[PDB]
Amino acid sequence: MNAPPAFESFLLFEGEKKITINKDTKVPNACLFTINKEDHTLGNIIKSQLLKDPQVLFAGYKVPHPLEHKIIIRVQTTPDYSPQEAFTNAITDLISELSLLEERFRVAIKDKQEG
Amino acid sequence: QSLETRAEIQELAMVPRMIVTPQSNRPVMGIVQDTLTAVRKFTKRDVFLERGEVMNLLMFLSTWDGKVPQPAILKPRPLWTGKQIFSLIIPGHINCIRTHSTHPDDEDSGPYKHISPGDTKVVVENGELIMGILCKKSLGTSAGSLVHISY
Amino acid sequence: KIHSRARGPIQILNRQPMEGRSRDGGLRFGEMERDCQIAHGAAQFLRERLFEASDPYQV
Amino acid sequence: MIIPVRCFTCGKIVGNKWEAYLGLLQAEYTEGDALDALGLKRYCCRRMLLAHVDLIEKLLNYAPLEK
Amino acid sequence: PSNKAFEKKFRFDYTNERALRRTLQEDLVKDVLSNAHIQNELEREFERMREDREVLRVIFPTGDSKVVLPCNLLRMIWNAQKIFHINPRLPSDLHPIKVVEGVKELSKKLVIVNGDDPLSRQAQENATLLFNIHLRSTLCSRRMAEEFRLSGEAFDWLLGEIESKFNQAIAHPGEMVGALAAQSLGEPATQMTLNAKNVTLGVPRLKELINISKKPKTPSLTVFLLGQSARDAERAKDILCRLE
Amino acid sequence: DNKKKIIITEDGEFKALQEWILETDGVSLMRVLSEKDVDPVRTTSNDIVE
Amino acid sequence: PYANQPTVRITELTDENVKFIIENTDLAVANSIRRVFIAEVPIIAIDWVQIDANSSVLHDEFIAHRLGLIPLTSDDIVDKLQYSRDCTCEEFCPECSVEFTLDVRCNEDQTRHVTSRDLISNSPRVIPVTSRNEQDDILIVKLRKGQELRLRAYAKKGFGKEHAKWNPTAGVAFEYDPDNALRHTVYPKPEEWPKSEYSELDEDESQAPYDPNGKPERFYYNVESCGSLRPETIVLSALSGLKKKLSDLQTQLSHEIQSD
Amino acid sequence: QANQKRITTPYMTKYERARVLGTRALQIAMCAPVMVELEGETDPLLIAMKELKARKIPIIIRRYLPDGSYEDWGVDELIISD
Amino acid sequence: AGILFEDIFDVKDIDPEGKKFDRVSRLHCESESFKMDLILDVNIQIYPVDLGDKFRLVIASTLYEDGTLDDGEYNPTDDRPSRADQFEYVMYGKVYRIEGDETSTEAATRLSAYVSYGGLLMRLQGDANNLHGFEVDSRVYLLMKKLA
Ligand SMILES: [Zn+2]
Ligand SMILES: [Zn+2]
Repeated sequence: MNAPPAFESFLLFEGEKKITINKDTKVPNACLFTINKEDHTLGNIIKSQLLKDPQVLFAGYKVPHPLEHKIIIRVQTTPDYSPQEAFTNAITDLISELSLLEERFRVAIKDKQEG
Repeated sequence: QSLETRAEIQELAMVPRMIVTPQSNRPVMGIVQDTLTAVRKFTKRDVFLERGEVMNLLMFLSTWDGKVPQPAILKPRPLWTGKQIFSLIIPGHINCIRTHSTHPDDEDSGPYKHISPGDTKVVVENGELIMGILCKKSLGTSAGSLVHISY
Repeated sequence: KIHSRARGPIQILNRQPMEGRSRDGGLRFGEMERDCQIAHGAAQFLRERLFEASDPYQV
Repeated sequence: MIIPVRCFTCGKIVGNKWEAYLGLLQAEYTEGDALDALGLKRYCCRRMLLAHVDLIEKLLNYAPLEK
Repeated sequence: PSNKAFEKKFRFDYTNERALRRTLQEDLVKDVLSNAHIQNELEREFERMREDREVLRVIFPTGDSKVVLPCNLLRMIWNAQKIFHINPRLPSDLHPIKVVEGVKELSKKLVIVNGDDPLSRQAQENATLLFNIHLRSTLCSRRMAEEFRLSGEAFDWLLGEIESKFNQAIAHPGEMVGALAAQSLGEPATQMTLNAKNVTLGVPRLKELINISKKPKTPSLTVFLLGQSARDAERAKDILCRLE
Repeated sequence: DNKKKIIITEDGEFKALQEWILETDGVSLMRVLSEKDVDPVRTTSNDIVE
Repeated sequence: PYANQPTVRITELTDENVKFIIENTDLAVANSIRRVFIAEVPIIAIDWVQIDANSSVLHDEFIAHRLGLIPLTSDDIVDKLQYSRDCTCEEFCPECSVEFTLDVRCNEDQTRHVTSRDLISNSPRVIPVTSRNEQDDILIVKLRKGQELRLRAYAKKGFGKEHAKWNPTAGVAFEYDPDNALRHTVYPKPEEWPKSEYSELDEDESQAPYDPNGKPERFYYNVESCGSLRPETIVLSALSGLKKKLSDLQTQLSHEIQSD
Repeated sequence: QANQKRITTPYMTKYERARVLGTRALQIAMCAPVMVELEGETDPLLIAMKELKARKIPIIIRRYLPDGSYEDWGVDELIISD
Repeated sequence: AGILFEDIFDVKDIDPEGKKFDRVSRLHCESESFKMDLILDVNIQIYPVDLGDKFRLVIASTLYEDGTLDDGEYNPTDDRPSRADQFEYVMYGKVYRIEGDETSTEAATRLSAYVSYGGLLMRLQGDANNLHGFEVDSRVYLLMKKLA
């Protein structure tokens, strides 16, 4: 009667943006990233990678509601830095880490398959 | 199905305006099963939060000015305490005094009456949980709790 | 158990909503509810529920 | 009424273990040793094979609707 | 409290110059010691508080000070201490005459009954009586000097808060206090239990009261003795036999 | 203390005297109240009819 | 302010499970990888059934839902196929689906066990796991003399978040800090608890001492595959999938920054 | 009743406020003239509430007394508490 | 400088009333330069303390070696000269009570300043000549360093 489609969690709706940036007015150099059709899989890795950046004063994620499949990520950086730049570098760093982890896994698989 | 009825309910029967009841001049709705047991184990003296966990909690605060508080421990590792976060949850600059369920009767007479070893004798000052373990007596439906004083 | 109603069928004897999901009936605004809304002082709501939303009529 | 395909908890295939499980029990094997030989270590999968009731075998005792 | 403690706790001592010099500043202490009209105002306040003291004894014959009132003065005073950063160790700049004059002016601003006629003024004096008593006993000149130690700005804000907090606690016209009372009395009836001496309690006892019954289930008396019979058991038994 | 005799000592303090009281199974106020050594001020009952 | 330099050390690799260890990485990266193994790894599974005849004691929905949970070999085919959402074809096609067929009838007196071996596919690469050339064949339904079961199924590409049938894992034993050094847990009686298989401690001890400057590292894994994807392919497909989401997310980000 | 000496309370009751916001919202809903400015509000409720806080509601409350008299108290003469 | 009190204490007892918590312990200490008793609660998990130890306590209103008030906010991106680098254990709290033996006429000779470091309570009682900078509702630090 009301069971929502399962693919509605990952597929973006027509006319809906994958990510929206809203400048926070409470404190300076802060932004809120409202990403649609995501879950804790991405919020945590981006959160953790953001904390490791010393120019990031605040980095957190939340799910407004589990039934929804969106996520909100708050990023506060130093005046000399920018939050959007941190969200970008955090992704670029994660991509390189996975690329390195991927290559090092093939080698381990190859070394194990041979002997 | 009318603006009059809509406005009437919006000013007389809403939940916020119905927190305190004239039946017993005390709140009827209070903290509940999980939020009451965890808040007890959250405001304890041996509860320390790291830089990562705090940012996760503060992110769920609507009444947050966006300024992280100076932790109660800056070295050797920056650690926030549960009471240091609850102080941000408590609004305004209210003042209250309660007693934990395990508050012994032979404590307010002898020494340590203002510095409790078991972290009893809840004391809120200027909207900050100076000390104490919160329970139903401080957040439940009892009279004079932090909620009744908040309303 | 999910049930909803908005301008549905009505009985024959009294022009009030039916009773039951099978008949698309409405929910009962019993006496205890009349007493509760009386305490709130909500007269318009008590009027809209018992007169305008149940069985309005002109004579 | 019939052995499921996957385990509700983990997702391990169990549909191919019922017949083998019965073939072992009749061989004087214990329910535990039999589940170990099939590769069921987690108590979640072992639950599916040890708590299942083969009711389809009783539904097949009734003649069908068409011959 | 006893008469001695009540005097030592509420009577402003304008004789000990050393104490006042610690509680009050230099300008205020010399005015209290030199001026005599002020010393009479403080003495009249203590007498007015002593009259109220007996009014409470006849109202509360039992030692039960727990009372229900609109505004909590102890908390508003505490809130004022933190809002203005009051130092309980430094002398206060609050003239005790401003405390008395402020309380008297405040009691007039709390109007449960509107009207200057003697009939309305008596009801207003009797309506805000219990509050005006708790007000004069908490906002006393002495307590505000050695216990709370509020300043001039903090006191003015305190009065404005009591007036606003009180005017908001007044019953609003149209409030259906009838059903509000039946629900407040019927709600606990669903939680209470259905079932020396056996006494009927709970719904059965609540029932028999609302529907006055000429044959209750457990009717009983509460006999109190007057003199020696109230202390000894031999004479009391004689009275028991004279009733049983 | 709700049934004791709460008096006011000469010093101004509340004193709860432990005095004997009788609890009956019936209700006869007009006769019980009119008895010697019985307090005609505090003696009451639960039968609101009487 | 940069990425880590993680390492890997495989302690066991088979056709069913793979046990590896990741070091010098954050707990979030290790957890998300665990979530991808279950919920963000594409795989082929039945998602469409058309019952032409079913005289068995099990209704259609019981069989359809049962067919979906049958694992299909999708090692190299899932990467070539496309999602029905992105495909420009009709309801079905060979590029976005794999057609199946089933035709069984119990003519003899003995009970006929309709198994996955009867599922005839048009693509020889995508076939039931048990049918891949020990393990027995999956049991779909039993038939009585005179009963018949004939249908025409179609498989599609999907992942776990849509349905559990698209989950290639049969258990992901994620563990870190076997010895409670970081004290993330608080054993009221550490002596009453057992030792982890990855623990390095004497039997006389219960848990390692506290490490204030310690960080979650050396995450252990055991990816037991259902059979469709090899235990190693799940990891590679997982990291590539998790790397694709971040890549697409980075593109949408740049699309929003330049627009602002 | 002498309007110069009105014995009723000077504050607006929660019920008087409710009906005022309601009745005023209906008028605005019927495309009635607005008394105060509006930034982007389109709901008659938010419009009526701002009019009360601004104290620019053209309505008179006829407080009936038990004896039969009545007192006409304007929304501008009453003191809003909540 | 911004220092409200400084002395060397010696732990005389730890949790006399019994161990109430796990990651926290109550220390009963006494000084020698001023003879000021001290009851403090620290996190023995990250800063273990054994009976008989000796540490230097410095109650300060700010961490910057130069006189400058703090903003009460957590800003780890601050390279200013802080006196915390010279110490091991540092806490942040506020004064919520200042007791004494003052009478109706005589001033206070002995005081007892109470501080709360986000739940961790401290009681420093001694001579009033050493506790003049303490005022209620004032932010202070600890600057505790263990020495041999
Ligand atoms: Zn399982
Ligand atoms: Zn296609």
